[PDB]
Amino acid sequence: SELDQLRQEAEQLKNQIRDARKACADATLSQITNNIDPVGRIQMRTRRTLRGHLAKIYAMHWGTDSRLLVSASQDGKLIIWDSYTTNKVHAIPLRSSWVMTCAYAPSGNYVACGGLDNICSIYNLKTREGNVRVSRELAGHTGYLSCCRFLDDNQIVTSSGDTTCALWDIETGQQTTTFTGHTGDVMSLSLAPDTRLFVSGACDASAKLWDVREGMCRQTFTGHESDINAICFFPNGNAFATGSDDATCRLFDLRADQELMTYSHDNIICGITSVSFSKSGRLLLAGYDDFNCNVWDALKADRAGVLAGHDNRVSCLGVTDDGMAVATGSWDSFLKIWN
Amino acid sequence: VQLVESGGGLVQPGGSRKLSCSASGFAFSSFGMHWVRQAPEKGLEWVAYISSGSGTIYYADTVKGRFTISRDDPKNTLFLQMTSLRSEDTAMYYCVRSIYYYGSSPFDFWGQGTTLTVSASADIVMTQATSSVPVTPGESVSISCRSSKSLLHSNGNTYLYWFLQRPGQSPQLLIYRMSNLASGVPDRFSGSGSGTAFTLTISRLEAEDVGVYYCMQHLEYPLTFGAGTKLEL
Amino acid sequence: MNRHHLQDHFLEIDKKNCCVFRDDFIVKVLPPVLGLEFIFGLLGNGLALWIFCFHLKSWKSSRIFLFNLAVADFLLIICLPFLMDNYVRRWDWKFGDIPCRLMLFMLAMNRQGSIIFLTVVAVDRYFRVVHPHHALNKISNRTAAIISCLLWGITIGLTVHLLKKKMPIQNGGANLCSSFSICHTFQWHEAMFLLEFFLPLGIILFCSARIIWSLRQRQMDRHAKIKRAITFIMVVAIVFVICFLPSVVVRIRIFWLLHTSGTQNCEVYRSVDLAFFITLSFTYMNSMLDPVVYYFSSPSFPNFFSTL
Amino acid sequence: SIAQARKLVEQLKMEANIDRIKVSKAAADLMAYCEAHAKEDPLLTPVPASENPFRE
Amino acid sequence: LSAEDKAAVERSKMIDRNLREDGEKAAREVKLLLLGAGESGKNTIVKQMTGIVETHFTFKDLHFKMFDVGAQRSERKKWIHCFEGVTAIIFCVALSDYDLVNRMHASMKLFDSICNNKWFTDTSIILFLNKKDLFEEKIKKSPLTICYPEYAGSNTYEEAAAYIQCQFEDLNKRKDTKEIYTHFTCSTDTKNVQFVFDAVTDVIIKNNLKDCGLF
Ligand SMILES: CCCCCn1c(=O)[nH]c(=O)c2[nH]c(Cl)nc21
Repeated sequence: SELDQLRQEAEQLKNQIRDARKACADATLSQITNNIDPVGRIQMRTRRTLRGHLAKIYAMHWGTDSRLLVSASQDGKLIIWDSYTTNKVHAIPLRSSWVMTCAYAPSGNYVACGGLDNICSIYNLKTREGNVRVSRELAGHTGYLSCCRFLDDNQIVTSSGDTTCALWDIETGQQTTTFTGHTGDVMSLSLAPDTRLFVSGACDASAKLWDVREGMCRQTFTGHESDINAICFFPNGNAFATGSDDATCRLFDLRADQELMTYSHDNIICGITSVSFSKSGRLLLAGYDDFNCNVWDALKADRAGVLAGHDNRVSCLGVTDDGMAVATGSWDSFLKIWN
Repeated sequence: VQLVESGGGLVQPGGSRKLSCSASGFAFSSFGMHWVRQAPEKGLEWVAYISSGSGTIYYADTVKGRFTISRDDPKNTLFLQMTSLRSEDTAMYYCVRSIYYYGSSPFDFWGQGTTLTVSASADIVMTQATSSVPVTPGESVSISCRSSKSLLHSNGNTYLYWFLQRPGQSPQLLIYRMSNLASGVPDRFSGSGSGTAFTLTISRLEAEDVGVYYCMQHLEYPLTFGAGTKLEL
Repeated sequence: MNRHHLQDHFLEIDKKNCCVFRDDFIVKVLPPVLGLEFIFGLLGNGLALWIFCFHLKSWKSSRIFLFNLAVADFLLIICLPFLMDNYVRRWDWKFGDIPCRLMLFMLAMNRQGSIIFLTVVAVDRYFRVVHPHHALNKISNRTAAIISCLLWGITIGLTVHLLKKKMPIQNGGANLCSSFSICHTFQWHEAMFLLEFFLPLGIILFCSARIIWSLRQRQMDRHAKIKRAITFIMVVAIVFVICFLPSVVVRIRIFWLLHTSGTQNCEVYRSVDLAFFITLSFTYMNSMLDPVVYYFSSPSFPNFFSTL
Repeated sequence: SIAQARKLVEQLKMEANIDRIKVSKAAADLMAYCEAHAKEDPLLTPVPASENPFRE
Repeated sequence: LSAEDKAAVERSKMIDRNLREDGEKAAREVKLLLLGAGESGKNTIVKQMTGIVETHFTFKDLHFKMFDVGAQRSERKKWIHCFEGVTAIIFCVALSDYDLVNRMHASMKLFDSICNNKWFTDTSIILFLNKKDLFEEKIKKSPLTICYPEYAGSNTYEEAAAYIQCQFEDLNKRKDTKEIYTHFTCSTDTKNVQFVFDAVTDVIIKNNLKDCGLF
């Protein structure tokens, strides 16, 4: 049919989506969560501070054991940090120094890297020779790599700077499934606890849920008014929080198909760089461009606490699987552990 | 990964020789070395240890000062120099690589070793309960040992390693830290302990398991070793 | 009295012809100037030290040397009121031998260290400007600290000899407290005093001229901060000269008067010592003006001052 | 070509088939788990330094 | 206390020493950013010396690192901040673009966006006006006023090139902090690298003076 007819059909479907969304708006999260007691002031201290890096830190990820973490910086080095003792387990000399993302395999055997260069590098931590080396170079992407997350020891899903998100196979090193739903740049990813679905944030203020196996969009959320820099899954896997440059964080529910609550405040005019959840999901820790990190109560949507142990932008924010401690990287080249 | 060693022979007492080993297939500089000696009838015994950075060099009490250990990272070769060796030194020496980090598997690889012949306290003692136990294929056998001091460090890691010396070849690491199996080791092996009493379980015994089983403690130097338990098929 | 009052002017401290005078103009001039200098240097060094504890991350070799200079100036101004007390009593040291020894040693060490540190700062600026690439070899903070410690050690060593001498000699109810005594011999202390101005002055002039040439040949017209830096670099040398030169000139006059009117006869040479002590007061004037010339020069220091 | 939009129509049809639940019960299903695991969270309730694995 | 963790600490200290050596090496090297529409001009600039393309060349005992971002074809707002530490930025625009389809206006827009960027507040820009020889003939054939209706002057290479230079320079709102080193280059032999080296040395002098506090 003609383009105008297709646009009319799209508008009618959009109106139907609006009607469906409003029909399910029984109540807001605030009035229902008013029945629970406020979390109260949350005080955290910097038990451990890491000064190994010499350049700006941009991404980090916690391991399954809740002991080892991997950090990435533009100096071109990946450092596996022993949180308890601060020892440097490994130091990977990156081929490309322009790295803005990293990931840790669930089993700890492999790590991921990516950034301005479109190639994705996977390193073997448990090689016989004892020296970490590159296993594969996934260069199928055309745009700059934005985020990477390990689904298993053989499958990895990464989001690039182009409009396409790809699922990769370590055994063959080819794009098994490619996602092209997003129209703008894709910033961050987040794997569900069941490792079956994942949400991707994009610069077009659109959050879309993808099926790892089926490989098509399942839901779309458009509650933000700017680019979505960060996204993370709820511990129970039925919700996720979105961080955006418009100085507001929104929690989306997969069943309700709409935002439940908005985290924003008048003094906070800066953007959000990273977002993470605690083990229980009660506390939402989100990074901010100002020299501090704010802890938000996911239910009551209030500033439980503020971490002002940084003097530069808080690029990344990682939380241990068991919730023992929270790691907050920043551009000051120092990584700190909070609990 | 190979470790070729040379420098054996027969020498009269009071002489001096320099054992040498060539390391290939792995980053020698990144791996710390150890030296272990086999008496003709006795068990393994540690000699010396040089770290990756050539620092923190340690020697056993019976060889302190008398022997020195040096390494050449650029040449990827290890030299052990022996001076004024005595009759008690007659043994077969093995070179052992080691790497120290969380989750590491030190003493995983052992060299073939060289034969050396000479013409005519304050350490943890490995009290092995038994010296020899008969076994049959398809059976299960438990090997236990005693330690003077509990190896359970405050960090929760007990420093207990197990080694198997099949006849005609060097020892092979099986379990390290009594809860982790070395690479290439069948999963049927299992170990457990309470920090002072230890037991090694070998389910579904296979003919390839014949040999002498040796213990190791790494809590405090010197790395004293047990008598060794031999299994006969 | 035989030979009038000259019989008392002659003292023979350790060598002959020592001629510290009595009953002259020093009381009317020195104390107020010393007081104003002490107050100003005190407040300036206090504020400088207080802000120095706020920028540890940006604390580097140049700031290391600047902090060393601040410490030297603070010590000298803290020693100033002892000299004020001495001068109000007009050469009658109330305190004992050890306090006088410490005061003289600290004065010498602090002034020489301040001169050395400002010379090293000028050399660092010259290296940064004329040789931008070579300057990167000295950014090591540990190396800067070692260099500062070595400079302090040298300064102490050249001045420690003042301690090994029973200084407080007595004259007519007044216990003399001065290291400068117009001795009849070329005592090494005055030669060191002379070279401490001769060599650092030349080094500062050379560094300033080289910086002037390099900056004016390639960037002067571009942006005003270059003009500000040029003007303040010139001002540093101008202040150093106009403040330290008079002392050197008067001491050169004293040495030139080795034949007569400085030895074998007196009571006509009073004005020379009188002016020499005003020149020392001017040296202290420069010492307390140092932090205004150096620390307030940087555009960030006004921001820090406004914030505090 | 209209097949591309037909795929989207089919996916919307699949979407409409979900058997949804009231949000109030959905929200309440989140409660009653924190209270039961209130003592199990090291962060919600302070952990003594003796039992904490991060003490210096 | 530690028994075997001391070996891990020693390994960590060795790793830290290696990291310090690498950081010193990186600090010694000077980083340059390449920007400009059109692959031909940037290729000519590179020869006169898949994502990010890195070119390494040493001039007068100084190691220069140049980064290529044209091939990325992505929104600059999401990755331009990565180049905060670049000592200088090289902008390449062909003077002949004024007659092709509007390209000069796009280059001016890109230059305005880069020069007014918050991240590049204290980074100098080196402007290279490429294809001077082609501009010589284009002026003789096409007038400069096609893309600049406000332009009014003699149709000569000197006047037109000067007018282009002023037009590009006035876009710099931060005239107090930024310094634009405009230059003319078509096929210059050992002249372009001299200019870029001089600009980088001036930027290094400015940074050193700022560090010392004089600026
Ligand atoms: C440098 C040698 C130790 C201090 C010598 N000195 C000085 O340099 N200026 C003085 O005004 C002064 N007064 C007294 Cl008494 N000693 C003084």
